[PDB]
Amino acid sequence: AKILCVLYPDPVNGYPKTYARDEIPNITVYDNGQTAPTPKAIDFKPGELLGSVSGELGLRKYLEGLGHEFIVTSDKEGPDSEFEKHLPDAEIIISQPFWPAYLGPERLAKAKKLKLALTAGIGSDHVDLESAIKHGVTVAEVTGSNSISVSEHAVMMILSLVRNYIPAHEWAEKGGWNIADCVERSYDVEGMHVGTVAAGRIGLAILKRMKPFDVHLHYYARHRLSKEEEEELGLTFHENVEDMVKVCDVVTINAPLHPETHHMFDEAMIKKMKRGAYIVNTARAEICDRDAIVRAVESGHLAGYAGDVWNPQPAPADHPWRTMPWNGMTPHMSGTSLSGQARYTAGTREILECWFEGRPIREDYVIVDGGKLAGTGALSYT
Amino acid sequence: AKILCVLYPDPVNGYPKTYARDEIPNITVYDNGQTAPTPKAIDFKPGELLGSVSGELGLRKYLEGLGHEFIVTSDKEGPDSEFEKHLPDAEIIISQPFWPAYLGPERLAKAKKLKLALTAGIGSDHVDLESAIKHGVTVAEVTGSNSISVSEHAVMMILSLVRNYIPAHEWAEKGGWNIADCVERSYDVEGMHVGTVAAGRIGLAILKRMKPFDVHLHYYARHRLSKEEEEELGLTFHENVEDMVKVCDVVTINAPLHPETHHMFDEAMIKKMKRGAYIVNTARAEICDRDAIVRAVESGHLAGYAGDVWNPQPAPADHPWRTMPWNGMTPHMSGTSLSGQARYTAGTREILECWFEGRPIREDYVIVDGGKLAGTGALSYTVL
Ligand SMILES: NC(=O)c1ccc[n+]([C@@H]2O[C@H](COP(=O)([O-])OP(=O)(O)OC[C@H]3O[C@@H](n4cnc5c(N)ncnc54)[C@H](OP(=O)(O)O)[C@@H]3O)[C@@H](O)[C@H]2O)c1
Ligand SMILES: NC(=O)c1ccc[n+]([C@@H]2O[C@H](COP(=O)([O-])OP(=O)(O)OC[C@H]3O[C@@H](n4cnc5c(N)ncnc54)[C@H](OP(=O)(O)O)[C@@H]3O)[C@@H](O)[C@H]2O)c1
Repeated sequence: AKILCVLYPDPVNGYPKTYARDEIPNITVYDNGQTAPTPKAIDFKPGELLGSVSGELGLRKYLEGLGHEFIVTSDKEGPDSEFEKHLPDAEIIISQPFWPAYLGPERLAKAKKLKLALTAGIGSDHVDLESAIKHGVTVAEVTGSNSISVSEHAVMMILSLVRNYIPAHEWAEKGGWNIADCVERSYDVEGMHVGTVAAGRIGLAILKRMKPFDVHLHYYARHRLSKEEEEELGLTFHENVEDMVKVCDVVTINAPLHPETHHMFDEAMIKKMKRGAYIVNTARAEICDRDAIVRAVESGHLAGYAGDVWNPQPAPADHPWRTMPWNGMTPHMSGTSLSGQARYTAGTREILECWFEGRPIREDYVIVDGGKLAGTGALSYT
Repeated sequence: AKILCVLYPDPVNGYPKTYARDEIPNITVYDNGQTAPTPKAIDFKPGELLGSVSGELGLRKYLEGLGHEFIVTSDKEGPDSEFEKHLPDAEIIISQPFWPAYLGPERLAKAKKLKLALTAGIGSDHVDLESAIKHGVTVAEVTGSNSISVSEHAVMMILSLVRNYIPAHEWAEKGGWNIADCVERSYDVEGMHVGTVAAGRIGLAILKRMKPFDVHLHYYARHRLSKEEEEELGLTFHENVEDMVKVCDVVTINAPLHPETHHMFDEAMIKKMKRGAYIVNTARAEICDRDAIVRAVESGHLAGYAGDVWNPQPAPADHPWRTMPWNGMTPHMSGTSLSGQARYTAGTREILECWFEGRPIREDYVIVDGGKLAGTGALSYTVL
């Protein structure tokens, strides 16, 4: 059928001629024991840029290797768009969260022939998980691929906030020194209290990583961890997120976006956070109330917020977070480092393979199949 | 005795009335057993700006109860310096490496009653230690004080380079998205080889901190860590740094500045390093040929460099490290975060007590005493 794939604009220097490196580490196995994607053939050197229009997830050889139709495009907005154009007769839709072709109920209505909305990466929140059920449609996402990538992003975005990196940097770039104005905001993270919403692949990664920084490790999930996990890391479990946000000076959000978590960090929850506390949100923007976050920083109740997730995506030029005080922001770039691109593209292939050769699709990669939250969907999403 | 303490400009918008936090952790022990400072008292709230002029490290009430004179300036360049002015009769001098009072042989010649050249923080390399040995002077830093501050500042820098943070936070501020532009240089550190040049308090810190990133861990040093530490961290020692930099995707430099480390990283050394390697230097700038860094950087042989330390500090505005491609530089700062100031301005104090009281100064604190390298200094530093 028509496979349709929404990928991001190429670099403004055009698709990369050469890269900064000759290769990247080979990664085969994850922490919880899960294996890295296992496609039979890949048609790209890992470490290459697969996630833009030109990269095309190195898929064009395999898909027009059964002479299927394979369209690629960054144009994805409103009903005149290239995406909206090819949408109705498409059977497999592929997009990445970094550049998400959203699939609400009406965009689901128009897609007459859609059988598999396939998230290249993690978090299928851009997809109306209910509607999907109504139309029998199947939804799968490359679970694990880029969780370690994100974890590195978060930790980094923590130290950048607590130590006030970006600003001090902003000085030295423009000729200055200004030490004194640098370290008025600069605290060690050491012996602070730090809190992960969720302790899934990311939240557990982040914890394992902050532990050697001699901080006191707290966390909310809906089920506890093992004892030997909780002891080896030396955690402090919290039933309420309320509970946790009172004691923690740093909170990392690391939970999926579904209606439980919608606006969890609204002005409501911001109350109980300690003055000068910090939020790293690498999970999904809509877990925070945008206009709440802003104020609590402007107000000064929050020392800082940083994150790579926004809403919508792209976020509008005028999105307050961008310019907001002490923002440690980036575009949505953690899941799609070259290192992680390697894995979610593989998986993207793997998942197409089993679908095209009739064979099954890993439990782990499946969010929705056959009208119910199955596999990862059942444990993580609502 | 006259005391002569050199501090740095207060914030352009005045010494601050309030700070966005109301307390900081209570660090009392260190990861080697060593105790934190043990002063008798303080004249500051742990977590106020102390290394600023107006901070006076909470001393101006101690020294004058004891009835000694206390000078404080951020003017130390030229002959004009208020510093060189009070230098001669200065019985005790204190500076912080962030705004260091450089004590060349000229200055140590023209200092006539100095008995104690004291480093606020760590890093007594703004001082000729030979001049200090001959002039019979005693020298000390606050060993431990801010080792952990730095160890974090590095790691953040490692991640920041390897993932292309600033470039991409630039794109955030300038209302773009341009993902391909962010990630075309962005990598995960997971899997890479990382090496620290020294494996001191700091270098060791970094090793422990980096370990759970599943990187491979290399290090050079003149002596080795123990069998226990080399096991639990999966450390690879090298006997030539040349052999370390060859395999390492990332090098952090955590060595003192002294003759063996001066321009360790020349163009010769830098050459050996992998294509697209990264350096982090949260130690002392002059361990790398400033000029050769920039060559390597521009030529895409080194994918980046990051560090707070420079030479000189403070530094020219057209220092090419400020503008070179893909830098992750801060002004000298890692060690004078507020959390660490509260420790070096307590060591600062504790030692002044051990001088006027006439008790042994803590051997860990001591660089030069008795006309020779001793303490930290005997194990860490060296002289021609
Ligand atoms: N580039 C990026 O920024 C990027 C990349 C990848 C992923 N992400 C986001 O991060 C999310 C986390 O993925 P992951 O790597 O952690 O995989 P995961 O193993 O599926 O983690 C999800 C975790 O969320 C917990 N959870 C679900 N609903 C919750 C709720 N209402 N409150 C608290 N915890 C809840 C689940 O445990 P319980 O069921 O026991 O609560 C589970 O441990 C993804 O879904 C995605 O939205 C962002
Ligand atoms: N703001 C900042 O960025 C900041 C803050 C504080 C300190 N620093 C710098 O970091 C330095 C590290 O000292 P520290 O107090 O962190 O810990 P430390 O224990 O004082 O550091 C000394 C370590 O460096 C090693 N070392 C000494 N000379 C060496 C050489 N020539 N080649 C290789 N290794 C050598 C020593 O081991 P061996 O005996 O085996 O050589 C020892 O492991 C300070 O002296 C200072 O220069 C920077």
